[PDB]
This record gives sequence, structure tokens and C-alpha cells, in this order.
Amino acid sequence: IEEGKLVIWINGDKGYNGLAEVGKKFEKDTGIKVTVEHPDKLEEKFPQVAATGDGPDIIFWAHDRFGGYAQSGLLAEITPAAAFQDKLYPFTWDAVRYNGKLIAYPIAVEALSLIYNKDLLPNPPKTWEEIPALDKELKAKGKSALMFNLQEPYFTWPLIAADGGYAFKYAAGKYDIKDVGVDNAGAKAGLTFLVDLIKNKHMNADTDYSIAEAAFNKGETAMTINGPWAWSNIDTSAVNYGVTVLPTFKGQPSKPFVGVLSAGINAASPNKELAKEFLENYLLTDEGLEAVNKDKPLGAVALKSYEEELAKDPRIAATMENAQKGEIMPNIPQMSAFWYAVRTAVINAASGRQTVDAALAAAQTNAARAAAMSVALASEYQLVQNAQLPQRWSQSARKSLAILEATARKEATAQMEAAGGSFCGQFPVDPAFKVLSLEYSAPNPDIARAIRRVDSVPNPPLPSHVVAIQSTAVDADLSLAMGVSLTPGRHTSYLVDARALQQSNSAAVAARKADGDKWGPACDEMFRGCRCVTGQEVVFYTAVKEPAGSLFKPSFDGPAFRPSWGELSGKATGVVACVLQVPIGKETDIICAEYDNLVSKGQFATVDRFGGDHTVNMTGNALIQNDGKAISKGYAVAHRARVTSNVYGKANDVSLQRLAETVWSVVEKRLSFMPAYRDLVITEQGKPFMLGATATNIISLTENQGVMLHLDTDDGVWTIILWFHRHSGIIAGGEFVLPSLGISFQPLDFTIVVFAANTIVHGTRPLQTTGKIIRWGSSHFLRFKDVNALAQLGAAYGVDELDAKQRDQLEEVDAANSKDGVGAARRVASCMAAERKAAIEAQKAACVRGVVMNPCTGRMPSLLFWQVWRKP
DNA sequence: CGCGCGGGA
DNA sequence: CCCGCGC
Ligand SMILES: [Fe+2]
Repeated sequence: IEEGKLVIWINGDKGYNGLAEVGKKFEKDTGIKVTVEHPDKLEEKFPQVAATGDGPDIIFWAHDRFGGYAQSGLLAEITPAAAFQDKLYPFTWDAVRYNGKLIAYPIAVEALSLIYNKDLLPNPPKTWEEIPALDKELKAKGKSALMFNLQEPYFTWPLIAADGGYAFKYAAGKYDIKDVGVDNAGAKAGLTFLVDLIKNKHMNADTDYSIAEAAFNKGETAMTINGPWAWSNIDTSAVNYGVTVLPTFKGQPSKPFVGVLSAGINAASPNKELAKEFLENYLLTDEGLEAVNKDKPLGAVALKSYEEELAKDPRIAATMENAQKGEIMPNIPQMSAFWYAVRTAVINAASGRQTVDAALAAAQTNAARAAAMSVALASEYQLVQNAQLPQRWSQSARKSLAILEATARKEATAQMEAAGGSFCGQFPVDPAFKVLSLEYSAPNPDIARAIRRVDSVPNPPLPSHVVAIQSTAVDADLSLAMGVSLTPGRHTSYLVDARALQQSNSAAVAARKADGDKWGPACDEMFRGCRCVTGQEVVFYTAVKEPAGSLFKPSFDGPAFRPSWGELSGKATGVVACVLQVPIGKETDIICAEYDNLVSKGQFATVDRFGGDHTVNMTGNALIQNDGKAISKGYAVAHRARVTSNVYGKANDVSLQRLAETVWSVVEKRLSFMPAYRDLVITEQGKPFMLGATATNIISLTENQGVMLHLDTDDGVWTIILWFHRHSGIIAGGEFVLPSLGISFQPLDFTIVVFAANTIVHGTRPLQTTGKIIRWGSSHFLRFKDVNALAQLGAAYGVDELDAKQRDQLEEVDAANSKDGVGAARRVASCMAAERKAAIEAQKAACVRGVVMNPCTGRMPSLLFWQVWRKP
């Protein structure tokens, strides 16, 4: 977020052009440009981006999400004068309080109303109790009294809550998540009346949003229940309609949930007073709100002065009436526990699968349990983010390791003297040069060997935010504190300022976008500034300066070591990237052999990534839910091979585990933090769906492919990429590029990079080849959605039962196809999918997890094992 | 192989 | 919409 400016995020279904006009008028009076954007997946995008201290200055969303944001410290406290607060209705301010603090400005107010056909029903009923008799009349006329969405409890809750239901008890400025109001007599009475309506055929238990909307807008039912978003559609129809107070139940008003569109201020915003002034003096005025409202209607409004104007529309007046008789929707993330439990209870009670009493008894206890576990997982997440490696660092160990490293440097120097230079395998390594193309030979059936630098330029210098560590003492400090043990005397360590790293990340994605999401001139310009580390073994540590926001979340209350280097004091270090050079031998034989076995046996699924950026082959423990009949680990070819093999059903599973474990073993010898990361993030329920004793569940494979610069947001904390070559020839380009670290390299005999793929922008330049040479690239990574879904399937059916279910589902689908054709087989699979989906959601509702994940971002931590350094 | 159908959200 | 799947 740039100082002296305002950027606003607001959903696409809003009046952003009108809002942009208010910005226009604001820029005119102040000189401060206001840019209005409507990103996709806005509800998810804001907490993900603001968690890194970036994103908009102002966010527009339903107030209920803003309590979760406040828990995460994403929002600035709002400080309106009492004179300003008087201009908005008092209950709208209650909607934007968290822990006694105002956290947003209310804008608009929405709630469900009763919508009725004036021609079928000139005087709509005041009571729910009237509706049975009224439906008898209209049934005689070939019509019905009432149709509304019965599938979503947002819609049925106003009746259920009328006589006493509630979500969480509110008291002393806080919701008590132990106190759920789902199982009291009021709730029971309301749901009973609802199910009696279905029991007496006045409503259909299958009625959903689309069925009700179509029936009301076609003149077939006299009433529906909907919000202001539905008025447009009714306005295109022939129906003469009104909007009024919801019916009472037992003389009490129906209690719809109230949603308040609100404007929050990013805690990481340099422009908080500019934001406050724009919101208080430009938007929250009649002129302001009208400009927005003319673009797309706001519905009811929080500003008393404009609401008095709008309320001349009786539909708006009714909205505010229903809203004032309703309950503000609780603004805490545990509402998800509430929603799932009540949705289940209403569906079961409407289908007779449970009595009303059993349905609500179980929703009550289930919602409370899920909300409690939700809290417990949030606190556990803080422990994993702040976890520390087993301590091997000390001042004595530092110094001894510094001696051994200094000895190894002399020995490597002497060995370089005796050989005439530095070599990685057979490849001559000279850091004075950048390796732009190079030759490989294939003298035998082993892997092709990198032999000769072909095209080069002088090697660009390191960027200024990246520093090679010269001191063996500092080398030993970081090695012992971070669980990195690179080849003695034959590696280079680097320190990278965390703030510049983040700026450079953003510049790299800016360049990729400007190029049209490809390697074009802007990405090339950055590549020309990257320093080649081809043939080197290196590690990059980032240093986060103690806040006296950010992408990185070190705990500066954790234990502190004394650095030999004074400049680390007041900072935390983490490992962002490491490049290894694996000596060809037994391990490389095993790995290459498994790739060959899996290719020959057709076990890779071929997919396209990033539109048509490149082609990628995948294997591993996927769960492809797009495949309706998938109910076990692996791609569809893997499911099939277990049944169709006439030798050994698990053969490809053995191959995959050896492949992941062998790559993992090679990496773990150098990076002892890797098994610590595995042990920390993989749950007991996730472990059977990893590949062996690793943090890998998915493995990719690419053949002479470039890849645009990007981040892998849905993967683990660290990712492993390797390359190996087949056949001889010359490759130009194809470098792996880490532009925010300012480095690139050509993979040689068997280069491996281990890096934080969710937070370091990276990519592979396109390549050109001469001869038959093939560069095979492969990522081993954690794709957490698959392990979560599989862990959930495991909890629902039993881990070992998945193969049996998978075999049965394959057989039942083949049978249908062979008997009744392709369309029948697709119908069997769709049925399987909905059965699978229901089971997964139930386990997901029970907080069953394969991996630990950030509750705020829905992703894995940006880094782990931060080490604080302090030198008094 | 292409392009259909498909799930989840 | 997308590091699937099957006609
Ligand atoms: Fe990647």
C-alpha cells in the first residue's frame, strides 16, 4: 500500500463505479487518488494478503467476517467522534464492535423480508399460524401460499429463532461459544411448525433457492422469503409484489439474521487518517451514498439521513423493520460450526431422518463441540508457528564447527589447486561467468553428464539486499541454529533482508503480469540482473528485523542466541532456499529408475497448469474429487492399477514411496530441519496419505518445460525440485530463477533446490535444445487439500477400507457403462460424488485434518523454525 | 490427442 | 476455474 494514496476493495456485485465517483470527488478536493478494485474471491483474498501487511487501505464486506479479521489484527481501530456516530443508527455500530473496539464503518443493512403477490394475496398474513388455512384456499385455486429456500438455515432461521432460538449467547461485549441456543423450547417450537408445514403438504422439503424464486416470479406461489438482492429479478417479471414484515410466530416477530456491509481500515495502512476522512466526510453522506446507490442499489442504509430518503420505498422500510426485529449475525469464525450443525438438523427434521427434538439436540452438542475444537486448533497453530528446532547451537559448538569448516575450506582450496579449477561432477565451475547454455554427454546408460559451458556472460553481481557470508563463525551460527549442514568447505551461505525480499517478490510478479503471464521482456530484464550459482551448493537465510506488517511471522518472544555477528542482533533468521548438488551414485540411480518405471507403466496423469503455460505430469497420493468415483489415494490410473494388475496390487505404491523417501533422504542429510517440519505439520490422520515418512504427497514431472514466475500458495512450507538429464546435446536457457533472491542456475548432473515455494517467487525460463537432450524436472511437494480430504475420508470409512470401496466403485461404474451406456455410468459416479462429499463435509465439520493450517489464511505457515538473535 | 463432462464452491 | 478423466 503506497503512502499518499487510497486503494479500496469491494465486491463485484456492488456499486463500485459509484464508489469510484466518490473517490473522484475526493481526489478533486484533496489531490489524493482513490483506486477502487473488485478482486475475485474477495472474502478469502483480503485475510491472505493483509496477513502479509499488504492489500487495500479499505475493505468492504459483510460485518460478520470482520471479527475474524480483528482476531488476526488485520484491522485498524476506528475512532469516530460522538457527533459522527450519532448520524448512523446505534445498532449498526454494535455490528462493528470487537472486544469493545469499533473496527469498521457501517454502510448498508440487509435482512430477509416477506415478499407477496398483490394479485393472489392483497393482504398478506401477519402470523405464521395463518399460513396453513391460507394455503388451503390457494391450493383450491391451483396455487400455493408460500415457497422459500428450505435448504439453507439462513432462510429458515427467522422462524426457528422467533420464540427463542439463538446462535451464541452475547454478554459483556462478547459471544460465549459454549452457549448455543439451538436446543431450547423456542427453537423446537419454530422448527416443529416448519416441519408440520411440510407434514401437511403446505411446503415441499426439497424446495431450494432456484425453485422458490422461479415459482414466485412465475405467479405460482403467493409468498416467498428473500432479501433485497432478489428484487431486480422480480422487477423483470409480470408479478405485482410487495415486501413487508415477516409473519409473527406465537406473537413474536421472526428474527432474521442482519448483515451490515461495512468498511474496515487495514492495520498495515499508512493512510488511516486519509481513510477516516474519506469515509466520514465523502462516502457516509447523502451525496456519497446516493452516488453508490445509483450504480447498484444499497438496500437499507446505516446513515439515518439517507435511510429516511430511501425508506420512502416501502421495500426498504420493510427491510429495516425486519432488520431491527432480527439478530445481528455474530462476527466470529465459529459461526461455521453453527451453520453446518443447523443445516444438518433442518435437513434431517424436514426429511424425517430425525425428529425435531433429536435433530436440535444433536445440532446443539455438535455446534458447541466444533466451536470448542476450532478455538483449540487456533491456539495449537500458534505453537507450530513458534516452534523451535532441537537445540544444537551453543558458543562452544559454534566455535568447534567454525574450526572444522575452516579446515574443510583449506582442503577444498588445495584440491582446487591440484585439479586446475572447481568442478561440479565433470562440469567446470567458474563464478566469474553466467552459464547461458551448456552441453551434456551421454557416454553410457546412466544419466547424461554436464560437461561444458557453451554460451556465457560475465556473472552479474549479487543484488544489494543479498550478502554472501564470509565468516566461518557466522556460517556455524546459522548452520547449528537452522538445521543446515552443507558440504564442509564447499558451500556459500547468504543473508537476505526480509523487507527487500518482499519488495522483490512483488516486483517479480509485477513483471510477469506486465509480460502477459509469460517470460517476456520484463521477466528477461530481471533475469539479466540475476547472479548465476550454477554448480554451487548454497543456502539463503532471510533476516527479519524486530518490529520496534510482514510476510514472515517470527516470534520475537522466543529464545534468543548470541550471534558472533553483531548485525544479526535484533533479528530472526529462517531458511528460504537451499541448492544441493547430489553426487551421482546409488541414490541418483534409485530416483531416476523410479521415474522411468512410473513413466513406462503409464502412472503419470498429464495435466496443464496456469492455463497453457506448460504441460505437467502428476503422480502421488492425490484425491481428484472432480472424478466422482474417486474415493482413495492416487490419480485414476493408480486406482485402476491396484485392481487390474495380475502380479502385485501395491507395486506402484511401493515405487512412489521409494521415490519420495529416497529424495527425502538425500535432502535430509543436508537439511535436518526437514524431518522436524514433517513431524510438526502432518497430523496422525494425514500420515497414511503422505508418500512414506516424508512431507511429500504429490510429485510432478516435466520434459524440457519452462514455467512462468509464480508462487505455489496451496502447497507446504518447503518444496523440493530436482532435475536430471537423458541423451546428449546442448540446452540454452531453461534456468531456474529465484528473482527475489537475485539468483539463477542451470541444473547439472543432479541439482536439487529446497525452498519456500509459497513465499519465494520462482520459475523456469523457456529452453531451446540441440540434439536429443531431455531435461526432466520434478517437484516433490505437499498439496494439503488432498491430504485433508483423504484424512477426512479415512476418518469416515477407515483408512484400509478405501481400497475396497475404490474397487467396488470402479466395478459398479464399469457395470453400468457395460449395461446401460456412458450416460448411466456418469450418473452412478455423480451419486458416488455426493455420497463422498457428504462424508467429507461431516468429517471436516468435526475438524478432522491431515495437516496443520493457518486458521486465518487457510494456508500453511510462510516459514518455520525462526531463530531470534540478540547481542547485548 | 481433442474436447466432451465433471466436482467443488 | 482448474498441477482431471474418459469417450
Ligand atoms: Fe512452483
